[PDB]
Formats: sequence, structure tokens, C-alpha cells
Amino acid sequence: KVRWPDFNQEAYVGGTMVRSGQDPYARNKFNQVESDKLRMDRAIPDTRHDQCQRKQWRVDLPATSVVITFHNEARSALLRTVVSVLKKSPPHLIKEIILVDDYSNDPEDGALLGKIEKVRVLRNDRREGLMRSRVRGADAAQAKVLTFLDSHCECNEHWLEPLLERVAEDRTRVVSPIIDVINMDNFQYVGASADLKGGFDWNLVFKWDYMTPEQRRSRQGNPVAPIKTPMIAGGLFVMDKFYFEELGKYDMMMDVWGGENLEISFRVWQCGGSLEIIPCSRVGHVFRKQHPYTFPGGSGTVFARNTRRAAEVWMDEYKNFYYAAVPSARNVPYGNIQSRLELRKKLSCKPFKWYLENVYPELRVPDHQDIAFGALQQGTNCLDTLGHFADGVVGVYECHNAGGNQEWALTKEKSVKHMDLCLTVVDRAPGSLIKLQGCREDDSRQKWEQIEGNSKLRHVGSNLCLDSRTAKSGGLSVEVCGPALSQQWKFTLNL
Amino acid sequence: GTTPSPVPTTSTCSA
Ligand SMILES: *[C@H]1O[C@H](CO)[C@H](O)[C@H](O)[C@H]1NC(C)=O
Repeated sequence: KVRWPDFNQEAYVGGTMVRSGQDPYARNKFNQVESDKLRMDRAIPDTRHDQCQRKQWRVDLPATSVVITFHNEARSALLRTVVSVLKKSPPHLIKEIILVDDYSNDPEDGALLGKIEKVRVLRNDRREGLMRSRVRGADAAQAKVLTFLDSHCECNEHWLEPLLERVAEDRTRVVSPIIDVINMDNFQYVGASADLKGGFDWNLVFKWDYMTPEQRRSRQGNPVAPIKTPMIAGGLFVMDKFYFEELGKYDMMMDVWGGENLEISFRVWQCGGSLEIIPCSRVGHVFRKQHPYTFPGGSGTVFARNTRRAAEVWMDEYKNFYYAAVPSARNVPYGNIQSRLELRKKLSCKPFKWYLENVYPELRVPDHQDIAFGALQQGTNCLDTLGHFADGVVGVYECHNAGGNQEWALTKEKSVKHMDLCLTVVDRAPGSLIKLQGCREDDSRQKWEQIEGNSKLRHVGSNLCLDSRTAKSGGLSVEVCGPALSQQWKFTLNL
Repeated sequence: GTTPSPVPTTSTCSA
């Protein structure tokens, strides 16, 4: 058994260093060369608000079992995660660190770390996935409070106490830190916007949401108050162990791919708990995507088993908006869900409509008689008002997934509508720019239709199609329909 | 492992 300061980092990282000529990003989608240059206990800046430094905690806060699942992690990053926990946490609050090695190619990545004080290693004999692995770690846990971390994190100053203090006060709170960013290229540790929290669109993939004006006003008035959130962000949360068990742990029929925070966030909120972000708790994390998952695309299928298991149990009739967004999922097998249905019945949970109204009212729900909804996409761009009002041109702009000027519907009256403005064919000559004008129910100039498997938008009663070829020249136009890239448009939801 | 995720940002202009 070795105390973490005596652990031989250079021998552990060892023969796994990147050779010259090898892709530094190959092991786990971040730059391993730079990860390997850091020490295991490298200093990081204290990104907490100044008020957080004036907080004191009882010595009798409940200890936690920290459960870290991993699969083919970069050794330097896995070791720095473990050391961060040990270095930054009051030792008495760390009952144990349980590493659950989810069938990594080399079992030494984990086994060598089991020499460290407090570190226990459980190795799965096949790839089970994060959710099943977390259940294994949780069943093995000795403490009364579970802490789940991912395998490429770095805990900051007094990260743990604020989380435990919330759960010790009310066992129904499931709580997370603010996630700071560890850059995937250069490994610098920095803070992100304080006005971002976890969310999702009807495709049910995680996204960052920008707080509304009310929420931002509220945050300004106390930047260290706990923040309620509709969806856990990241790999990271603390939960009373008995509450985790009572609520149904994780669904053990989930597989490797996607959905890790979806089912649990719905279940916690619907079945009477809550999700919080705790600003005085900071943990940095290496995010590995540069862009959102593309939809349409293959991800909708890759994530469908786990996503359907969430939607079919929890979402009631709202699952239909998910299938509107991800029609490729509609027929993907997802296994029997009777026991999870039984759990929901046993726990007396609220309907999804209640979740939408009380927990996530910012998720906008299509009108009952909308034909299509969401954003109107063309490649990675979206139909956009460019901030214009009546008589202004419309445009196209990089899809930002933030709603706003990119929020549209195709209404029962066949209009393409944003707030009370509608796309209007003010001039039928081919080439002419279209304009935003007030929606009027019987204006033939404002009628559009999806054509060709919902891949274009034609002006009803015409051979004119919406066309971005004029976007450099002033905005979108009507153009003679033809086989042009600039005439491809598709709503994210087809109802 | 976790499901790879985007770095925390949003649109850089306002609605
Ligand atoms: C920000 O403004 C630009 C135009 O300058 C776009 O309209 C973009 O869609 C806007 N962002 C949001 C969130 O509506």
C-alpha cells in the first residue's frame, strides 16, 4: 500500500506514452501528449466565487464512497483524477475510491492503481457500460453516500463538502458541482459561463442551455446559491446511497451507448427528489467533443436503446416528440421495460407533463396542430431571423441549438412562423428575397409545404422553393424548384 | 466511459 505522494507516476504512465508519429488523440479523444506532461498533483486555479471561501463545515459530514468507472482511459488522466480526489478531499470523507474497470484492453491500467491508499479496483470481464458498472460500484460501496466521478476530472479546493452538506440535510437532493473545463488540446483548467446549465432538445441528447433572463437575474442575486436543474450535466453527482437504492439504482438493461443522465434525471424529478448544481463545488473535466452530435445522423440509432428505455417508461405521450425528432429510433429494439414500469407505479411518480411544467418549462412543446417544428436545417446552418422584424429579410446562420432567432414552426395553416412573424413571398419573380411579415391566416403568400421526403420547402401553389443561394446577397429567396443543395431544408421535428 | 459531450458554450449573440 502506498500513500499517493509516493506513487511512481513516471513508471505508471510508462510505456503507454505516445510515440512520435502516433496520433496524440487516439487513446481517448484528447491530447495525451499534453496530459502526460502534467504531474499527478498539478496545481489548478481556484475558480470558486470569493464567498465560497468563507464557509465552514461540521466534522461529522457523512463519508462517501467515490465510484469511478472507466474504459481505456489515458493513464495520466485516470491517475490525476484519483490523486485530485485524495489531495483535495478531507481524508475522513473518503471512505474508499472504487475504480470499476469496464473491460479495458489492459487490466494493468487499473490494477497498478489499486496499490494506492484507499483505492479498490473491480474489473468487469466484459464491457457492461457506465450504468451497469456504476451499479456494481454502488453495490460494493461501504459508505452511506455515493459520489460518482468520471475518469478524466480534476477536483478543486473544497469541492466535496458543499455537495455532502446538501445531501446530509435532505437525502432527496442529487447534487453536482459546476463543471470547469480542462481544454482537450492544451490541458489548461478554466471556468465556463456561469449562466449555463444542463438541458436537452426533443432528440434527447444532452446540451448546455443558456439561462433565461429570470434565471440569470436570480443567479446574480446570489451566485453561490444551489441551482435547480432539469438534467444532470456530466459524469458527476453525489446521492445518498439508500435513496439511490430506493429509487431504482440504474436500469440494469441499459447498454454501453448514451442516455446515462436521461433516465435518472427524469426519475429523480418525477418521483419526488431534485437535481442541483452547487456553485461552490468545482471539478474540472476534459470534454471531448468539439461539436454537437449531428441530427439526422447515426447517433440517433447508436443511442436509441438507452434513450427509448427512458422515453417509453417516463415520457408518457411526449415520447412522440422524441420520435418526431429521431424517426430512425422508432423501430430500434429496446428490451422489456415491465419492471421499470412497475417501479414507476410503486414509487407513485408524477406524469411527464408535470415535469415539463414544473422542472423544464423552457423546453418548448409543439402546438397540438403543428405540422413540423423546431429548427429548419440546411447542413449545419439554420433558418434565422437575423434579429429582424416585419419587413426584414430572413437568413441562414450556423445552428447554435439555442432556440431564439432559430425557432420555427410549420403551422396548421401552413405558415413558417417565428413569434408572430411568418415567411412571406412578397414577390414571386424567381430570385426575389422573401420577408418576415405579420402572420395572417388567409394570406396565400405565407403558405409553404414540405416536399421530397421532407427535404425541401415549396411555396404552396407554385413551382418556387426556398433557396439560400442569395444568402451572401441579402437573404433567402424563392427560386424555381430544382436539384440544388441550396434548396435542401428539413425541420428537426416532423409531426 | 461517459457519452462524449460538447464543451460548455452557447450562441455568442442574443435573440
Ligand atoms: C444571435 O444573433 C444572430 C444574428 O446576428 C442570429 O440571429 C442568431 O441566431 C442569434 N442568436 C440567438 C440565440 O437567437
